Amino acid sequence: GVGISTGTFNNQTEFKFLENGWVEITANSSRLVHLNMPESENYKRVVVNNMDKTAVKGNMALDDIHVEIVTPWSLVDANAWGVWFNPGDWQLIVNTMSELHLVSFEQEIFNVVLKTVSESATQPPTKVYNNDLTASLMVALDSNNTMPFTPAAMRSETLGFYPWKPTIPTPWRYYFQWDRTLIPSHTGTSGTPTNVYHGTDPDDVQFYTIENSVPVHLLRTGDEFATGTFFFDCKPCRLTHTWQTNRALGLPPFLNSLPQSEGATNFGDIGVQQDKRRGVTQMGNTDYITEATIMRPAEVGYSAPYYSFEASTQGPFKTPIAAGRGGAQTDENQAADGDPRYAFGRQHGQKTTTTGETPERFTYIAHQDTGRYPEGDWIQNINFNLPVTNDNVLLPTDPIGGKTGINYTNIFNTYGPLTALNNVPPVYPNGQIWDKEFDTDLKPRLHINAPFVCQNNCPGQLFVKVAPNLTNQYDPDASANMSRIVTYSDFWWKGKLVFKAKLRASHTWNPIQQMSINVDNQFNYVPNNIGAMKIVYEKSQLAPRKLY
Amino acid sequence: GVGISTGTFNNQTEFKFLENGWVEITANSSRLVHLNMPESENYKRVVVNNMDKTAVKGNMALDDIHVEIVTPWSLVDANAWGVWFNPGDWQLIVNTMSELHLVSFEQEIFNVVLKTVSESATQPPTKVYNNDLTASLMVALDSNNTMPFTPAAMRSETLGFYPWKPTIPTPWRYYFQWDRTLIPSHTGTSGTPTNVYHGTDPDDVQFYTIENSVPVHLLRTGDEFATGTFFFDCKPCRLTHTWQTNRALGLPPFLNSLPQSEGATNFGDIGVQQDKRRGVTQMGNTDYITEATIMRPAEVGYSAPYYSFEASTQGPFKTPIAAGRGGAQTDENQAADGDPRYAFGRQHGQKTTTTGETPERFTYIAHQDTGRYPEGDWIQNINFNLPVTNDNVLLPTDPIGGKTGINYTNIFNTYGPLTALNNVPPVYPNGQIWDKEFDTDLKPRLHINAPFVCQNNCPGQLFVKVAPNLTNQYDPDASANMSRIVTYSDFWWKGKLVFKAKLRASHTWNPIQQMSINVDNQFNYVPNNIGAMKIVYEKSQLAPRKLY
Amino acid sequence: IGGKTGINYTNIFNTYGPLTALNNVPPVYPNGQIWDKEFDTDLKPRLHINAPFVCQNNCPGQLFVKVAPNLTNQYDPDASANMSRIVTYSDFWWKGKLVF
Amino acid sequence: GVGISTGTFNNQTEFKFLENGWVEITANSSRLVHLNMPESENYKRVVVNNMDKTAVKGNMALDDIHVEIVTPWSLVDANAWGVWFNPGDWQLIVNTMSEL
Amino acid sequence: PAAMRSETLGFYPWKPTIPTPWRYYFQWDRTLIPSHTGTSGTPTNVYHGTDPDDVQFYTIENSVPVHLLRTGDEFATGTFFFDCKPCRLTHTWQTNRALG
Amino acid sequence: VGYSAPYYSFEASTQGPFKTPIAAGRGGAQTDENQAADGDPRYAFGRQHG
Amino acid sequence: LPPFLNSLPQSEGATNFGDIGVQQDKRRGVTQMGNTDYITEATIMRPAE
Ligand SMILES: [Ca+2]
Ligand SMILES: [Ca+2]
Ligand SMILES: [Ca+2]
Ligand SMILES: [Ca+2]
Ligand SMILES: [Ca+2]
Repeated sequence: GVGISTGTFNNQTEFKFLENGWVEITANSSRLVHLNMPESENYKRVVVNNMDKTAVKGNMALDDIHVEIVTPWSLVDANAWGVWFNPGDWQLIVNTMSELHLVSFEQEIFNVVLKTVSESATQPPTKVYNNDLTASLMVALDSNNTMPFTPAAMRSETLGFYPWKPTIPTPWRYYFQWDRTLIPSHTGTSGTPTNVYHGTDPDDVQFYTIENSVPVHLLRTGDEFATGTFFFDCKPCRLTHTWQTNRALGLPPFLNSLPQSEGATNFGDIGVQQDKRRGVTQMGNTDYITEATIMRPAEVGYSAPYYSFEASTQGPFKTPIAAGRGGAQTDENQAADGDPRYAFGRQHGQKTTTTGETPERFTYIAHQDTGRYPEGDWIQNINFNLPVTNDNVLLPTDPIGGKTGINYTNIFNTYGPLTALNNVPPVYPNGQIWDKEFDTDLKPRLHINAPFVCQNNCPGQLFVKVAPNLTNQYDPDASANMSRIVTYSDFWWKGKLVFKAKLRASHTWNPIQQMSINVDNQFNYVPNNIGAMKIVYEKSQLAPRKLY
Repeated sequence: GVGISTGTFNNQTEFKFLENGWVEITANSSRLVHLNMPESENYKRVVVNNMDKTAVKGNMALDDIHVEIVTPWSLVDANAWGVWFNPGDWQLIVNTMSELHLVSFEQEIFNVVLKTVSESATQPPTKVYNNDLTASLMVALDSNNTMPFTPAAMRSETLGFYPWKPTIPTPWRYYFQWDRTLIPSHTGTSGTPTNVYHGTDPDDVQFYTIENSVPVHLLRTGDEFATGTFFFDCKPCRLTHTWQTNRALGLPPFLNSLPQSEGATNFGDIGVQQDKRRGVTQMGNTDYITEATIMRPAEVGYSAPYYSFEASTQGPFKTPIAAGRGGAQTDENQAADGDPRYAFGRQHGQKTTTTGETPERFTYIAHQDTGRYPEGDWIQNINFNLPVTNDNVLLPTDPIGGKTGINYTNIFNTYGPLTALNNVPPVYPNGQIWDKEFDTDLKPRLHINAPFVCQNNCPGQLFVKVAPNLTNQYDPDASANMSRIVTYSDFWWKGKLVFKAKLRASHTWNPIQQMSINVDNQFNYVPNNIGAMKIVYEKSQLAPRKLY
Repeated sequence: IGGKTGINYTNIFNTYGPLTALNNVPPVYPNGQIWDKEFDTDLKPRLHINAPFVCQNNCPGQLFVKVAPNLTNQYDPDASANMSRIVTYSDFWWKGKLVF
Repeated sequence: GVGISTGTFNNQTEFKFLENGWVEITANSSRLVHLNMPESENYKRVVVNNMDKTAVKGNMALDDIHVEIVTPWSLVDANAWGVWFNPGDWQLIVNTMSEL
Repeated sequence: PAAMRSETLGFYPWKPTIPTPWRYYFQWDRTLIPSHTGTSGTPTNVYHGTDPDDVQFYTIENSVPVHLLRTGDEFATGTFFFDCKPCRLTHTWQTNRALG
Repeated sequence: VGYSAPYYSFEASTQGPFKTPIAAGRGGAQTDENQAADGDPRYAFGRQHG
Repeated sequence: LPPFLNSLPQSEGATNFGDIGVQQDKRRGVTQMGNTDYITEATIMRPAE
């Protein structure tokens, strides 16, 4: 069955409006995937050790040592917003929907092709491509999620974002266990710290093979493969942001004195002595009821140690932070509430005609005011007693450990039973969409990498690979490296991701932040005279929501 | 029945999504109307003659002479976009709908109040307001459209645009017939032209009375009045604009030479001698097939005389133009394709805290490229024969009538059996919504004032008036002026205007013009520290549409 | 800590973890709030510090009251002024029923 | 309809005992509310800035700057224990109930 | 929540009360750097204003149907049902030192 | 049972500084507190509410 | 997804390492560090912690 197609290209996003303001978004994405023969046919256990870098005192954070199993299989990952929606669709969703529901996912492989390269070793010399009709492409869909979960978006290795531009999958590899020690130090530290990779703990070894745990399918041109329809189990993702802070929760103080003339100088006045006011407070000493002192239900947001690194059996790792805005606009603390920074290129944004190999990037800065501005933090001695005396105040300025560039905010953590928090907002187009939950007894309240964490079950991973096209000479009983015909494959991938949205309703007199084409962004949405493209990142939760 | 309310306030806009991308927009608008006793109780036939102005040679266009019947009735007009939608709703409609259908209209008057002013003529002296419970408000709804149609939007006299700000109706008046002569002249004209108002032609007299042709209703506090539901008969209004011109219709010439390197200098080249090309043309002489010479199906747009005034029995009037863009952006000809200019204030936009009495205004400039740029026009002698010789070219520069500031474009008119044209686009918020068709045997292809022209039938006009609150002294047999108690009324008006929209679909790779809040417009959508408001005009058909 | 005399580790300290057992805020008579609307964040807080009852999926809506504009015979929309209106005030009885 | 009342005053707390030691507390609260005309009829967007206080080094905690929308509406809030129970009821609940 | 600022209805059945003028937070960017009495220079105390992408002007008239009541009229809410966890009226005294 | 959290900690974000909330009860003798440490609430009111 | 190794070992030996083959400031990927352009195994983004 060579002369018949086995599939259809479809990259349309359908918006189906239902009853009561609910829409059913059907994002169709098709892509032509190009796939090469594995450079090797065996699994390799490789160690990566860049001690040359960590050898330099004060370079701990640049540690890359790990051990990974290198498989002869490739992963077809489509878990990233850019694969399903273009700037247009996205603007539609973000400007009018109030919440998003991830419903189901299904993919299929069709119109498979396998060619053989022949070196017409004459003159230049030449190269001749031919069809190997009876050759097969191997396909394995790990439904049971036996294999380790490895999101390609984490390393900008998902399918590309352009319907009219071929793409490729990524060689699949996964972490193996290993013990590693690396002691912190600074430029002036003495002696040689302790930078040792101890190896692997036998009680943590887990060598996985696809061949042994997932049925594999062989497809020839005539064949096709389709996944079933997987249904997610995730909480809805909101498309609105909160702006309220503790300072803006509840009943404002009653102004006894109101401005009588226009002018951004004419303020209103509470009109009551800060120690002669009524209200509630959690400060049993003073009688000062102040906007920064009065009681509030709980606490929106929280403080966590910044540029903290922790260490365990495998080595050091940065301490993650779940947090939004908190601070002026061109007045951040990227570190404090962890604004994510995305590095990618060409195939996932970055102008296409770009040269060199320096990735493009951006630091996403959410609209939700749930972050913190450390410099504003301070601490006072129980006696209160203002103006506070230097001996009774710890400030983001006073040093810690005699260190000049470290202070309590750095060590600080105000997470507790009163912490109100929100989930990570979606990041177009470089963000991951869904993520598999940790199989720990107690799970995390959220994941920092994706807004959708399928709990009870997630779509399995799809592995692809060109099956061994051997030559007439092959001897198992001789390490050699099995000479095999240079074969490559081309197939089309088609996926269908279904969402369920809820149309928003206005509730204020005033208009609202809406995504829109300007005379400034204009050319970020259209190709140029050479056909170069790029996909600029966009914000998602533009639109306020009352928090309390 | 004085202690019971007879109505409900509702100013919500409901968007109900149906099957197949059709939405049903229900715009609810409520308003508190304040109404005063008529200054007179009789109809007056008044003549307006500003000959003092037209006396000055060269001031013909400033002619205001007319005759009108002044009625003791007031008109409650709500026919203007600003009454039904706020910036928010409007942004929603304009950014996502592709077409609009005007479905039905219904209004109602409730919670009527009538008070009596008493001058406590003591010291300052004082004023005392009292309720005249048994007094009546007169209401007349001209269902049959017996009365002359008089759109208040034409003179910025519709109900106000703010739900939380009381409004008032306009004294109703209508044109009476009259013969008037005014001969054109210029500063240097000699003698005294001819500026004569001849009066009225008995065969054109039509004195209308509401009392004689429309049943009138008397409402006391306990009463209420509601219109039925009127259903319109109008063509759908489109919310997209065309950009194609004759120069961009059909198959472009095939470029034999394409640019080989980036750069807005590297052009492509047709590659064929303009007199050696194949194609069709309407120029039987030359063999020049040129982008400006090749044939096109018909003609988008048309040329019409600009700053033309015509005259008939009543006097002079400007010749109307139905036309869009046509020309660069900051490169118009406001006159040529008649861009409308709206003058209004306070109650219908204009910052509320504004002083003085100079109206606010703007000239609406549509996105549809259906206008003309005269300077580009020219005319050639039949022989063609280029480069064209001055003696065979009439240019927008050569004079006409020996006049230096007049040329053929000024006199020009290229309307014909091949003219393709579009209807007037909606103008928020100062634009009129629907308009009653002319009862002429042959009707106009469009109206320049509103996008919706109810043909077979339109909602009738609503007239309101305080009924005569007489005093104990009244003598019919004595002209006097009937002394009557100073009475005024307050009532609530509620209307419901139902539209039917169609959701748009993207069909291009590129994004699209969308309405949106900027750091520049921001404060045009929110009140200030004094509570001042204003409603900035917006465009409607932002979004391209293929014309051919 | 930080060479500061009035600051020490307890001040910076945080021992919250996967083994923390905790209770909710206790009711405070008579000045305490009774119920509170939950934060609409993806991940919510284990408790609210202000009330012992946090209605999650839904809470009673807020009740807003206001005297409607009692205008005088003189009112002109087209003039910022400040709309002179009759001095009016209102008195009404409120009755609520809270079932535990 | 001016000469007819439209409601009843009730500020009784009813304790209804059921089967298996469960009681159903019905707290009734009635109140006469007095309400004045708004000082203004428009919404105002006002900024509050007490820099004069935060200007003084070491006074960070006394920061009050914020922006609020001032509405011509009033809120009728009853969410606070004191509105529903008196010392007596409260003593009853607190001394004998184990959960609410 | 008005309880946050002691602005709920009053606590005495036999004493008239009043509601509170409703107001709500608007978005704004503000910087204030910590300092102590002996800090040098002038820290950084700046109110940058509002971020357009966080603006949300709410109006009651535009989002909630309003009712007009005259003496003859009355208004009643429906019965709202809460969804909250039970609140306990007992306290724990055990500490880690007294477990087991 | 219970946990330790930074006391008289202020954090900052887009809007400005705010005190870090604490969810905690007793812990310590009677006339032997640390009002700050486990955040005992303080209520200010008057006339109409006490 | 581990970084793609442009340079792989060609002979056995626990010394023969593979090499990413791209300048740490010339790589593509995502990061939560809005300042630098350094995408590093200890710097690149991860879902959570
Ligand atoms: Ca930040
Ligand atoms: Ca023009
Ligand atoms: Ca144009
Ligand atoms: Ca903000
Ligand atoms: Ca304590």
